[PDB]
Amino acid sequence: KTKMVKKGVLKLTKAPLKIVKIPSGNHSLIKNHESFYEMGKANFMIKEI
Amino acid sequence: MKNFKISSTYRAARKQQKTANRKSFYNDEGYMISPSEWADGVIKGLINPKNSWSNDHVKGYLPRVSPRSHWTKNGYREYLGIGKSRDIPEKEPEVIEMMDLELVV
Amino acid sequence: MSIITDVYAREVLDSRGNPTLEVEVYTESGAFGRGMVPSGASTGEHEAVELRDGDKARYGGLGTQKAVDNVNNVIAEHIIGFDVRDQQGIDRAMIALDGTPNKGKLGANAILGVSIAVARAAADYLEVPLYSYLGGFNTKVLPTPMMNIINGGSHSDAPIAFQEFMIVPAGAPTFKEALRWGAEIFHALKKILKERGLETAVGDEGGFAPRFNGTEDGVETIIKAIEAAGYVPGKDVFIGLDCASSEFYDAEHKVYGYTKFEGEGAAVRTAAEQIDYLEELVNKYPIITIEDGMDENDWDGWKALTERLGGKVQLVGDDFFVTNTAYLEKGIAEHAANSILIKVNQIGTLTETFDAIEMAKEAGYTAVVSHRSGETEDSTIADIAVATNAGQIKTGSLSRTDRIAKYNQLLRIEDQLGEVAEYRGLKSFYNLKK
Amino acid sequence: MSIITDVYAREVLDSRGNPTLEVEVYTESGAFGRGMVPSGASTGEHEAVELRDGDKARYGGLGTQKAVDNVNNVIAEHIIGFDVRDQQGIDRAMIALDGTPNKGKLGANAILGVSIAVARAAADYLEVPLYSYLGGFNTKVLPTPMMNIINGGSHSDAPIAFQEFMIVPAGAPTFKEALRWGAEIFHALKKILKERGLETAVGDEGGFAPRFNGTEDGVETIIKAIEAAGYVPGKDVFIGLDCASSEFYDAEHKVYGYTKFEGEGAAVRTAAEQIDYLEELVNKYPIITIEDGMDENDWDGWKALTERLGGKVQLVGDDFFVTNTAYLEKGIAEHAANSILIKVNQIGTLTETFDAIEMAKEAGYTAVVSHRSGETEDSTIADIAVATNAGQIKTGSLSRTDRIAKYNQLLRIEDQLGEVAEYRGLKSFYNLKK
Amino acid sequence: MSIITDVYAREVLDSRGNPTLEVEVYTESGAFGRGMVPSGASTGEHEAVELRDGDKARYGGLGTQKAVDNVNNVIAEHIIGFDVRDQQGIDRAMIALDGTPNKGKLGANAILGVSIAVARAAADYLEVPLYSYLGGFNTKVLPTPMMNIINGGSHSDAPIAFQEFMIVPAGAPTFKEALRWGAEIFHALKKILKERGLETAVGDEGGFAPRFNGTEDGVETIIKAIEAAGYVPGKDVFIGLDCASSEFYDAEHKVYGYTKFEGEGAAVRTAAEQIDYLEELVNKYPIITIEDGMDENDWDGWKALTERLGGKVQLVGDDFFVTNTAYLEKGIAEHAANSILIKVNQIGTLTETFDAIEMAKEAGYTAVVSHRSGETEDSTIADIAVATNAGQIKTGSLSRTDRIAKYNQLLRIEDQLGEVAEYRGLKSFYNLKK
Amino acid sequence: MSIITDVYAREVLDSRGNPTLEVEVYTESGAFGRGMVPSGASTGEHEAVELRDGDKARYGGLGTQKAVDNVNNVIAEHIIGFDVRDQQGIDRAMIALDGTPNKGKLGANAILGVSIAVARAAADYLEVPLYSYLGGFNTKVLPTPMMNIINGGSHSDAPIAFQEFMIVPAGAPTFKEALRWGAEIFHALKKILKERGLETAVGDEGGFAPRFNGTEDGVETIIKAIEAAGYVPGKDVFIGLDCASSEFYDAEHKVYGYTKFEGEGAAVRTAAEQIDYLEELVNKYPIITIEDGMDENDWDGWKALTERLGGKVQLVGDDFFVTNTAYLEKGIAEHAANSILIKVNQIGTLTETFDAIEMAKEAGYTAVVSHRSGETEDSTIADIAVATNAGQIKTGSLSRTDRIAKYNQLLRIEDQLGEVAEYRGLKSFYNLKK
Amino acid sequence: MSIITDVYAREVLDSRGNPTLEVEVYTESGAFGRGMVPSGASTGEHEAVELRDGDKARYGGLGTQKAVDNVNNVIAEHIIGFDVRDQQGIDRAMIALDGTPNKGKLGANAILGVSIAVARAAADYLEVPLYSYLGGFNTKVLPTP
Repeated sequence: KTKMVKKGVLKLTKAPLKIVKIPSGNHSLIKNHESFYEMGKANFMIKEI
Repeated sequence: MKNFKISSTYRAARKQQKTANRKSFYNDEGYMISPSEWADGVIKGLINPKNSWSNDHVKGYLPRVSPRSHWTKNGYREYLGIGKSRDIPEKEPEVIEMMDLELVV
Repeated sequence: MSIITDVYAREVLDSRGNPTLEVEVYTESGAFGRGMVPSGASTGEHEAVELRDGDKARYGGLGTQKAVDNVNNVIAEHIIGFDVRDQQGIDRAMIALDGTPNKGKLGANAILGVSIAVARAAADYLEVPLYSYLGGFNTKVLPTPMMNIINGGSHSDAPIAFQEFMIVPAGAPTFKEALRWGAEIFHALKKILKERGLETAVGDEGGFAPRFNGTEDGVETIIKAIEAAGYVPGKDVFIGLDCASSEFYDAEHKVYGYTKFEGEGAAVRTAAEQIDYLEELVNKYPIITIEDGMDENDWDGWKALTERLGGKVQLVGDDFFVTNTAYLEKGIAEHAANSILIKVNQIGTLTETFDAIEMAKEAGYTAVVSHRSGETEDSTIADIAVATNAGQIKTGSLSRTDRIAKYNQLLRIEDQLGEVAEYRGLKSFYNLKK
Repeated sequence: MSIITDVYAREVLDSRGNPTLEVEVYTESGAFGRGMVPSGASTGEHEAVELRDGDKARYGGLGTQKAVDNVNNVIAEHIIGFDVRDQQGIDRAMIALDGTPNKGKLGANAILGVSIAVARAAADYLEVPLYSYLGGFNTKVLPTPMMNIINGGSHSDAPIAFQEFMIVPAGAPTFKEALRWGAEIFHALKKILKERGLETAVGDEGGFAPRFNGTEDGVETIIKAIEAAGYVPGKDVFIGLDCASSEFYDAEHKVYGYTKFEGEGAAVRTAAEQIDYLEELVNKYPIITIEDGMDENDWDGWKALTERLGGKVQLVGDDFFVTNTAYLEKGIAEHAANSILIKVNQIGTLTETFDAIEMAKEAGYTAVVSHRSGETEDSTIADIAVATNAGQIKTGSLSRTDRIAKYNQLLRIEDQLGEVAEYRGLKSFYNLKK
Repeated sequence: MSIITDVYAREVLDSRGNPTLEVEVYTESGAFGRGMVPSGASTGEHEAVELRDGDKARYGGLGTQKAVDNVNNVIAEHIIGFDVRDQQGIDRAMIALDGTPNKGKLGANAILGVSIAVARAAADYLEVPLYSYLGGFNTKVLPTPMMNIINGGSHSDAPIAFQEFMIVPAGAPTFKEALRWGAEIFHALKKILKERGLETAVGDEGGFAPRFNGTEDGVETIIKAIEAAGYVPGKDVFIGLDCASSEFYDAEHKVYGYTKFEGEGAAVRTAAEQIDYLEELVNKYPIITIEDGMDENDWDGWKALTERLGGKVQLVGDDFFVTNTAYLEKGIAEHAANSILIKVNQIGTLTETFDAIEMAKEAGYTAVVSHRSGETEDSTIADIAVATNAGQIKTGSLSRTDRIAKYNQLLRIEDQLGEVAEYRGLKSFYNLKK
Repeated sequence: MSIITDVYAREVLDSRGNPTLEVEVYTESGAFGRGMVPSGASTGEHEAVELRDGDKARYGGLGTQKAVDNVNNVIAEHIIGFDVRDQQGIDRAMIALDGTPNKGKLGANAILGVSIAVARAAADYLEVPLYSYLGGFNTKVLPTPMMNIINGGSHSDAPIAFQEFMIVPAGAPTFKEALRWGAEIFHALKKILKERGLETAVGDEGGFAPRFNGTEDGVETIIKAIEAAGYVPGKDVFIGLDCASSEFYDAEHKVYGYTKFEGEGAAVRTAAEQIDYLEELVNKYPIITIEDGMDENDWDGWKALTERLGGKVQLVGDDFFVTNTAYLEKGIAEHAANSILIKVNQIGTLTETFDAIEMAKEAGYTAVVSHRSGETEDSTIADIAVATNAGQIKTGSLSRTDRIAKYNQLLRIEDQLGEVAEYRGLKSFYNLKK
Repeated sequence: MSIITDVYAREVLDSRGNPTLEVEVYTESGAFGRGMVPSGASTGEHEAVELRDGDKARYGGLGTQKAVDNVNNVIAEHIIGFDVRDQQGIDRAMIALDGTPNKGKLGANAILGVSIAVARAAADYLEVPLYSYLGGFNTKVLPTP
């Protein structure tokens, strides 16, 4: 009944907007004003300790 | 669902793409079943007749839904959700200090 | 605009006081259709069966709440969203949804009611007459009626084996004149029976059931009524019979036992004795139609009857075929009968009804649209008869509104057609020579 | 848009084989209305007369081509251009165009057909049900039916002087239940008459006319059928009578001679003895209605009968008032009867019918909307009974579509009304105490 | 397009400067309806109670912001989505939403305002007059007005116990002539009062409240003014009384004490003495209506008064019945009064108002549609009076547009009805004899 | 769709029981407008005159059938076919068809009724509010009401020469609060007069006319009523006078005779003594408005009054200007008054009313839209006041719907405008310094 | 059918060859209005200021891309859904959305363009002349030039 149509739908949870301070300045985590985070997304940095 | 209604373009698309002539039926576990077994389950009570069928698929990425209107106190028309959308700017955001962060080009 | 938005059934009463159902179809633009189902038979080996409640507390087990629920909860979900003019698609969808050959799960009455309501709603939406919608632009022939005037068999206490006797006003110029002649013969027979001291009250189809001496006496008094009305038997008005010999047929002895209805001393006739008895009746009286003159399972007797009398007398298979395409195909292959009695609820769908009519017409057979014992105010069979240009109808006597409704609808159709309308009379018996 | 564009009459057949007429009304926007006329009486001192051809060579002098021509060539040219919602204006214009107290110039059948067709076309234009258009927004009361079940007098050969007997299912919760009770009692009575060997064929109203021993035999068989169906007489189902005492009333001797129907041994009663007989019948059986208990011209007898029995039994004037405002007002002045039988074709228009209903309601009388002997597939009297909230209907038995059509229309009206639908039963008899 | 999409309420002022509320309803297609609520009472054991703010700082506790908030926030969400022509369904839904027999939760004023607004929006949507929508096609009777001319009791400082005196121009040929007669008698009485040196300023209802000597002097001056205008008392114009006997009834002593309003040597009359006084007044003067001639709880006195004066004088129960269905049932059963004063805000719903009107009509009682002390520019009660064909209205004097609005609405209705319009006059008192 | 199709006038009663006329305008798309005319004067040297029948046997010679015939048989033929939005063209055509400068041939009432009906039908056709149609998009200022609270002069038997006294709640934040304050002050004054033993029954404009000891006593009672309500005189609520000084002005001796109304002991003041009397009344009390302080023909006294008191108080010319453009222009030329009382029926059309309002605005004068003595349920002057942003209205007291209807329409306009609605209050007196 | 569904601004040229902006308003039924803004002064003490790009690489710093973006991205989503005949409400909503006494945030030119376009589309929807819509029925005086 819950048929996957075409390539499916995008998973977007809701969570509070957060600004970050980086060398480039002020960065918004999401580009929308409806407070929609791409669920499951993360970033990483890997070093050679 | 009161703020919006079905768009006329999507209704016309569904009407003369005949998507309602090609319904798919499901049992209580949401599995595709033939119309005969769907009728047999609905008659027996093992299937809810309301939420157990689909109206095929309409092609072309048409907007399914358009804003609904109502009458203001002076007899003018107005979108239902335009004026009660929000009242406060939700305060926010929080500026987290993360100067120590190696960015990637 | 033409999209079906509401399909709703409710339980109503038929002409006998027994429950039936009616279906209302509403489309998006407001076009409305209402189909009322005649009462048929809930049990049948090779006929479509109607779904009855079986609850002895309500209506003696004859309630139709189950079929109404099947329409409202099962058929309505499938059919809402269809185009109202997609009669064949809706009918095939209902047939597939039922899934059984005899339509016993949904109920043939439910499917037929939805079919008729959809057809009427489509005709309303297109703003065309129902016969125009069903049969196209070339719908002009007004059917020749078989007016049931005398009842016997299982419908009477009289010693008459034959179930029905009918008058066929095939000599009239128009359908209006034919209806007038039938009404006048009906009233003349009423006066003759009152003078004779016999019972005058009417039965299920509006016909009389007096205490005659036999079949011959009934035919002679019908001829006397015709002559009293001022019409020539055999030229203006003819006689038809519905023997229903399956009621008084001994299957194990293979003999048509007339003693069931005509007392102990009645003659017991075998197959060939029935054949030449019917031939003697045809030679004695102006008989143009004989219906169910053989048992529904006497195929060899039916073939012998068609060989003997099929060239000059119309032989109708009511119970022989039961509006079944397979049985009609078999009868065409074996040259059994030359006419089929078409009952809409015996097959349960307008598409299949028109398929049977077309198959009968292609073989040189005549299709006779027929009424049921329990009818309604719905007069769709008149529109079916005009739409198919069948040229013959059998919708009862000139007494009850369950029968007069179809005659009034045919009068309206004739008035609408105007100068285009044709009443062919004897030329509508194209299954007969000359 | 609502301006009347076409008015067309044609001749159709009623529920007896006799001709009547139907009228179709078309407005500019395509709104359509059809009104069929029940057959009445062309002879009457102060009742509206219908126009018959009188040509003995056509339908035995009962053709209605004169009234059809009156609509097509006189009324149509006068009504076309009116707004379809001007029912009072159209009816007044037709009454003035006739210019005759009993509507003999144009025929009351023609005028009634145009009135019904215009009202139905106006309801079709406004997309409202007919009862909503006729009676307003506050139309909720489903009538209590008096289902005729046994015949006598001139409708039977049995020695029963009373014209007919009715069952009143005034203890039912809904109209659906009352209809089911009436149908089950009808079938139980049919089974009882089959066991006793009495006749089963129905009459004009759909009711049986068996060869009972007398009035008490018929009433006792009715009670037996009620109890066999599973209902309590006097609490669930009551009994009404239509004596039609004008048939067996000797005007010169001022006596009610039952010998006209009950044989040479019948009792010849005066007015006081007739009132005593009716009172003892009321005390013996659960009788809630007596119709035409006295003669149409015996005003002293009617006054005495109302003084004696008017507190506990309903006394209906059928031939007493003949749907006449003058006669009804005269009866209200002298306390004669407490109910009037409202026949829509006995007065001529819908405006005058509603005026009679409202006058009876204002006087504390009950208005009982009634059928005719020759009915049609038209079911407007059901909408009249619901629209006026009359609470009582007399639309025949449970055996013919001329009667079952009104019951099916009442079922449909109850279904659309839904939760606001009211079946009062015994509280519909507001002309009685407790 | 007929679906209710917007329900707004706001606080406005009545004819006395006290707050009330008005409601506006918009449907999907733009049909608009506005209902204005008359000022009633928030107290009463068995009457519908209005909702007030109770904030003594705002309007002395008489604000209606709570009811306006109830309409905007509670009723509007429940009612939006209904069909505007589903007046009975909307009214039943709002009654269920209140959940209280006297409508104390949402407020009777709020419920009545939404009822009137819905009815007017439905009439606007159907493009029909309001009386046609409310009462159907048979709405022709223009009510006979009992208009206040002279006041007393608690509305005046004169020694007159009776609250109101009215003129009833029941001999007028049309309603237009009746209105002219009433206005001319009003002006002639104004001239007579100016000549006598009495006061001319009008009260709440628009009538004079001069300092007379007693009841007899007031009625004598009214008759003198009627003759001065040029009309015969007792043939053209009649007198009517609103005693309001509850205000000067001592419950402890079971006596009618005229000393409360008529001075110190005023007569003190029991129930029988009160009946004798009223009968003497009726014999002396052309009094045709008496309203609240007994206490609201003096059922034995009411029954005796209806026994004595009920055949010739209309006896209206205002505080007696409080337009309550149960009290009207008890009064009809106990033969108390023969007329009921119908106030639409003492019930709170048009459906129940019409139910009470037809229930009173079925018993031979007359429903007199009445105004309140604090009225508005809304004139729906005139359309109610025409729609039910009640034939009696009591809408005030000829000196303020809270009454002239209803009089002008009746003039407009009579103009719209044309030749159909009827002014029964003296015939509208069908609760009397001859 | 906007073409005028029907213009129809009828005769209806006004607020005083005297006849007047109302016009209905229908366009071909169904747009509807209704204009109801207040009662003005049928005489006057330089004022538009209304048409009365003059037949003393009908309404005392005050009928309006002649002007109804003028609308139906003369005006309607010229106007039908015009565009409904061409208000200026229709009004100019009516003025030209009339011919006379005082609108005497057709009647000013007929012309005004057609003008208002056309304007309302054009507002209905465009689906815009009437004030938006009349004044455009920039229509937001709610007028500062001047409620007449005490009467005098020819309206009272008290020894007060001033015709009336007003409360002006110019300190309110909103119009809703201003109306609430006016209602509370009215009720407090009612309580004060009840405790003092003075009269309470209201007059023509809904205000009290008690038997005060003099003008100072009346102003003191009003100020104590303001203080009892809980408001500060001179900051929240102000006083106003309408002296109607032409009534007690003796043109023979060029003196203002207060002995006409205040008794023989009153002082007779010349023009300068009347000046000092008005000036001392202004210094003693918080009076912001004086209307008709001098005679209609005392131009030198009017100039002196504007020179001395015209800087701080508002001087309104009611009979001085009689809404005449010529007199208003002359008064602007020589600085006579600083305000004009606009009466729409005093000039004849809406075009000329708006012309006079704009001319008054251009010279710094204040235009006050005023009610007539005989008002109707029509509330067009509220829309006129809002449309022109006049900032002041004079529509009587808080006690009769002839007056409350205008306040209710102003409440509706304020609620429809919502946030954009403005209440200037003291800022509306833009003709005064600071 | 009178509800504003599209508000779109574009950059055009004025008399002097300097940039300005124009605004088009479309309602549901197809009523159209186009308002073009006169060139004013971007600097002022107690006068409404217009919005200029300030980029000397384009039009000498007189480009009106910032006001066009303000109309297309800010005002358009605020105004769509209003009745086109609600001129006062739309103007008050725009003034509140700017939040600056000199209207320097959105730009006075942008606000004026939307105001004129809304008035013209409302006149087109009501099928009346613009002066009739703005000033009511009593508009007759031709100005002295």
